[PDB]
Formats: sequence, structure tokens, C-alpha cells
Amino acid sequence: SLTADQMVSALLDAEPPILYSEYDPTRPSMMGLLTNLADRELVHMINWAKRVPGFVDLTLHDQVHLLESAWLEILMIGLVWRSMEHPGKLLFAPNLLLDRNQGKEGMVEIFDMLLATSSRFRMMNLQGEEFVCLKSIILLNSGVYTFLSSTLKSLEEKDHIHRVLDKITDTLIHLMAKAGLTLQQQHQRLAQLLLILSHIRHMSNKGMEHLYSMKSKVVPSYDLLLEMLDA
Amino acid sequence: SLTADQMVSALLDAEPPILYSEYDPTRPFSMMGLLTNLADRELVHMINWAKRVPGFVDLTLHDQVHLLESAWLEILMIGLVWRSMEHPGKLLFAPNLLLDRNQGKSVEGMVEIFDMLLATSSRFRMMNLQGEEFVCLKSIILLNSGVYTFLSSTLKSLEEKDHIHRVLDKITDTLIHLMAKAGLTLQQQHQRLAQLLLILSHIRHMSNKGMEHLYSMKSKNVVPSYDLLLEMLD
Ligand SMILES: CN(C)CCOc1ccc([C@H]2C[C@]3(C)[C@@H](O)CC[C@H]3[C@@H]3CCc4cc(O)ccc4[C@@H]32)cc1
Ligand SMILES: CN(C)CCOc1ccc([C@H]2C[C@]3(C)[C@@H](O)CC[C@H]3[C@@H]3CCc4cc(O)ccc4[C@@H]32)cc1
Ligand SMILES: [Mg+2]
Repeated sequence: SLTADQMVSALLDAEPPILYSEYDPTRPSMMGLLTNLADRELVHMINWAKRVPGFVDLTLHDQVHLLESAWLEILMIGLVWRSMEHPGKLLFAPNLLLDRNQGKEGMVEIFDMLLATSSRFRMMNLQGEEFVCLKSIILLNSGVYTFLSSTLKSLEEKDHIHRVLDKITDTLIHLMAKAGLTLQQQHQRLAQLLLILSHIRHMSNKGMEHLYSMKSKVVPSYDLLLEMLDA
Repeated sequence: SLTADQMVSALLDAEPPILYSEYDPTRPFSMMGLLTNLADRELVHMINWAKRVPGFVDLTLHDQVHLLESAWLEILMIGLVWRSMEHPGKLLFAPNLLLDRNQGKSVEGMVEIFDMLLATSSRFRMMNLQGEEFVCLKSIILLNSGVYTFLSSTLKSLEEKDHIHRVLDKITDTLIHLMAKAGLTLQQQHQRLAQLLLILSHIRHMSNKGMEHLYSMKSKNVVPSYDLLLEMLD
């Protein structure tokens, strides 16, 4: 029942904080810093996911499935968003801005992919309001095709998810109309934004490939995610 | 310069044929071998199709190879999902190779992917995806999949990226026009456009999982090389 303006207000209000890397800056490695940062960001991501309109209407199992599918894409879109005003570098945290040379485990290709994404956001002059919409779309869409369930409940859950996704589409279009874009510019920009999400999916897949290769007891389990969502 | 109708006409005409699996149907019924040979032959036709997608051959041959390298398995997959739409619970790899979920388990690499593909065809059916929309989506995959990974900012590459995005914009216009022709409201148009493009993220995911398996095989030419793709495009 939320208006487009109310949807934007809700998403802006739900935004998680920007966290810091944990290292003492007076002291003279990187994977441990990034892993600890991501570990702390995931806790705040669960809080954010619960404030995305329609997300807590789903079952806890479906909430876990969506977050299990989307968490690294959500970390990556956040990283790209905070790196937009840092050409050629990635702002993992305010105290951890790395260039491509510093990027050289698992980042041989991904670093450049992330840089290219932030470059594209810059080319498009992506707005904060648009960004939070995109991030919510990732949460709701990434796992919606892989519930592996044809129960009556699951059919209803998928319908709900797509209704909420439709509302966010309406909201994105509304933001563009507010800005004075023509109808043609509106549907072109909508398409351009959603097509970037495929690239973010690609980057997450490559990132998840590395995390699994580590064989470190480093990918959040279903049961960990379930514990956090119901806490 | 193409109009929306002309863009659709062009894409419909560029459509590759549906190929058959190569096995003797009188012999006892090898699945990965059959599927690989099928895909090998499909890829040859895919290159012909790609060259007929408006705007594609305007690109440098290097950039054409890069786009196809990025997109080819996605394109095979959306093709598969399209020709499986009217076969719930099954995948029509070829007209003489219709596999169900149980048979899917006989296929290495498909423990999760088979169900993912089925879910996509189910979603296409629920949306009543039209042929005109399908060819638009397939062209979008070709142009979009590799456009952020050129790893070049030569003046030429800047121009190539702009061109690609202008063509992508035209296909967006074309999709919206098809929906308007069908009498959808403006709200329904932008909702459906979004629904269609969001499925492309799932298709990328499936391709990445498929590519993971192909690389795991450590089989020469089971992933087409850059030079193989270049030889076919040229
Ligand atoms: C969350 N806990 C439960 C599990 C730890 O997950 C992690 C641990 C480390 C990262 C780092 C390290 C990588 C995966 C590299 O290898 C290849 C891509 C890297 C990503 C990039 C995205 C990203 C964004 C962030 O803002 C913080 C960390 C990271 C990552 C990302 C997620
Ligand atoms: C093209 N030549 C140069 C290289 C061979 O590429 C191949 C070889 C075999 C396939 C098969 C086997 C798989 C990858 C499984 O493993 C996991 C996903 C499978 C995909 C599914 C998509 C697909 C669609 C087709 O219409 C024909 C084959 C296939 C594939 C797909 C592509
Ligand atoms: Mg704008």
C-alpha cells in the first residue's frame, strides 16, 4: 500500500551504516581484514533486509533463501556505491581504500569488474534513491527462481515477491519522472540499471567460487543466517 | 536508424534453426557426449545469428569475440528454456532429445542447473513470453553480458561501449513498443520490461554454474577458445 515516495523513504531509512576495517592504523593480511569487515556487515545486512517493505511478510525459510542467494551481491553493490567518487580504487572501508595493484586472494579478475561497475554508476550519475531501490531488487529477485518448492505457500510467496518487485519498478520510474526524464528516457534508464544487476550477479558468482575454494568453515551457513534473521 | 518494427523483423529473420541430437534412434539409448556435440553445432549457427543482430558487426572483431565469449552459454540456455516452455517438467535439448528431471541426473554438471532451467521456463510460461520479446532478450544478452569487461579505455573502446549502449537502448524501445502494440498500460509496460530483464540475471547465474562445470572437465575445446571464436566470426 506504500506510495513511491513512502517506499523511497522506507529504504533510505533502512540503510545500514558504513563500517570500518579493524586494524590499528599506528601499526605497519588483507583477506583477513576484508573477511572480518564482511562478517560485521552481514549482521547489519540482516537488519536492513527486515526493513525492506514486504520482506518480513515472507516465511523465515524464504527470507533465509533470499539472503543466502543475495548476500555477496549486496556487499558488492554497496562497495561499488561507496567507491563511485574514487576512480580506479575500491573503498572497502573509509580506512581501507585499495587501488588495483593492492587488489592483486580471489580478486585477480573481480577487482577490475567492480571498478568497471563503479565507473558505470558514475557514467550514469546513479542517485542514492535509485541505489537503494536496486539493492532491494537484488534481495528480492536473486533467489526467487530457486525456492525448489511448489507448495501452495510457495506459490503465494513468489506472487508476493513479484508484487513487491513491481512496486519497486514503479518507484524507480517515479523517481525518474520526478527528475523530469521523458517516458523514453525513463524506460531506457530503468533497463540500463537492471542490466547492471546481471553483471553484479556475475561478480558474486566469481566471488562465491573463491570463498568455497578456501574450504574455511567463510560462507554463511543456512543455519547461521536463520539464527540471525530470527534473533 | 531502425524502427521498432524493423528491429523485430530483423531479429526474427536472424533466428538460428533448431538442431537435432546426433544419435541413431533405432539403437539402444552418453548424454554429455550428445549434449556437447549438439552445443558444438549450435555455436556455429550462433555466430551467424550474432552477425545479423543489428549493430553487432559495427563492432571491432575483437569486441565481437569478447561479447560472444561472455554470452554464448547464456544464449544456448535461453534458447533451451524457450523451446522447453510448452514441456512442463522437461527440457527439450533437441526435438529428439527431451529429458525429464530424472534423466537430468544422468548429466554431469546438472545437479542444480536442470531445476534452475525448468524454473526459468516455468516463469516464461507464467509471463506468457512472446517470440518477439524472446528475440529481443536474446540480443540483449549478446550485447550486455561482456560490455563491462572489455578491460580497455582506448578511445576506440569508449566509442564501442557507447555504440553498444545505444543499440541496447533501441532494443529497450523495441520491447516497450511490442508491449504498447499489445495494449498494455504504461505501468504494465515498465513492470513487464523489468520482469523480463530481471530473469536475465538468473540466466547469467545458470551460465556461470554451467561454465564452472565445463572448466572442471579439463577437456580441450569444451570451452570455445578466443581464437576459435575469432576464426568463426571472421
Ligand atoms: C560474511 N561472512 C560471514 C563471510 C565472509 O564473507 C566475505 C569475506 C571476504 C570478502 C571479500 C573478498 C572477496 C570475496 C575476494 O575473495 C573476491 C571478491 C572479494 C569480495 C568483494 C566484495 C566485498 C565487499 C565488501 O564490503 C567486503 C568484502 C568483499 C569481499 C567478501 C565476503
Ligand atoms: C560449444 N562447444 C564449443 C563447447 C561445448 O559446450 C557445451 C557442452 C555441453 C553443454 C550441455 C551440458 C551442460 C553444460 C551441463 O554440463 C551443465 C549445463 C548444461 C548445459 C545446458 C545448456 C545447454 C543448452 C543446449 O542447447 C545444449 C547443451 C547445453 C549444456 C553445453 C555447452
Ligand atoms: Mg536522472
